[PDB]
Amino acid sequence: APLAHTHQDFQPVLHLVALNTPLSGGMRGIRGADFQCFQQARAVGLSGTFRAFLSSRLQDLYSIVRRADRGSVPIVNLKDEVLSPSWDSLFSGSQGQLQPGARIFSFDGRDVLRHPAWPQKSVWHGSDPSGRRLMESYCETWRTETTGATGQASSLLSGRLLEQKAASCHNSYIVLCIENSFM
Ligand SMILES: [Zn+2]
Ligand SMILES: [Zn+2]
Repeated sequence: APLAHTHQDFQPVLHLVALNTPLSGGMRGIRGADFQCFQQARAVGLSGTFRAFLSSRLQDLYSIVRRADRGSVPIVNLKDEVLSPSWDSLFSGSQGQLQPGARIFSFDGRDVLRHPAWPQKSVWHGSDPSGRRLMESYCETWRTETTGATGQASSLLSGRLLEQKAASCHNSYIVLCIENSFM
């Protein structure tokens, strides 16, 4: 079964972990995506609060992490490898540029880029490079997988989380979960 991640606490960090399955724009709303993050996190023994890395109605992706934890707290993957020095650095205009060589793991320990369970190496986000929501491009608040509606997404092969591609909601992409505060 999935092995648990037991974080040796030292200094505050926030984990960025991918869901175990890709999802389409029809996620049953943000409530739907957040619940899967919460469930999969607990399954590997994490105690923090995980929320989907997505913008929603009246909610900018940028304000997902608690104010106090935004400017300094390092972002690390499941294996506690650093992806970013802080939350704010992703919204610096770098388009969420990750550390060269970095890798994103699912809650169950798989490298999303290397594993075939994720056919499409793209991440949904519904936001601009500032982390502001795109009301015209977030699959109607992640409630539809119809070909006609779009959701802003990013190619992971690029190394950046916030690239600006408007993709058809009828697509199976990677969805990330971010620990919203350190405790
Ligand atoms: Zn096992
Ligand atoms: Zn850890």
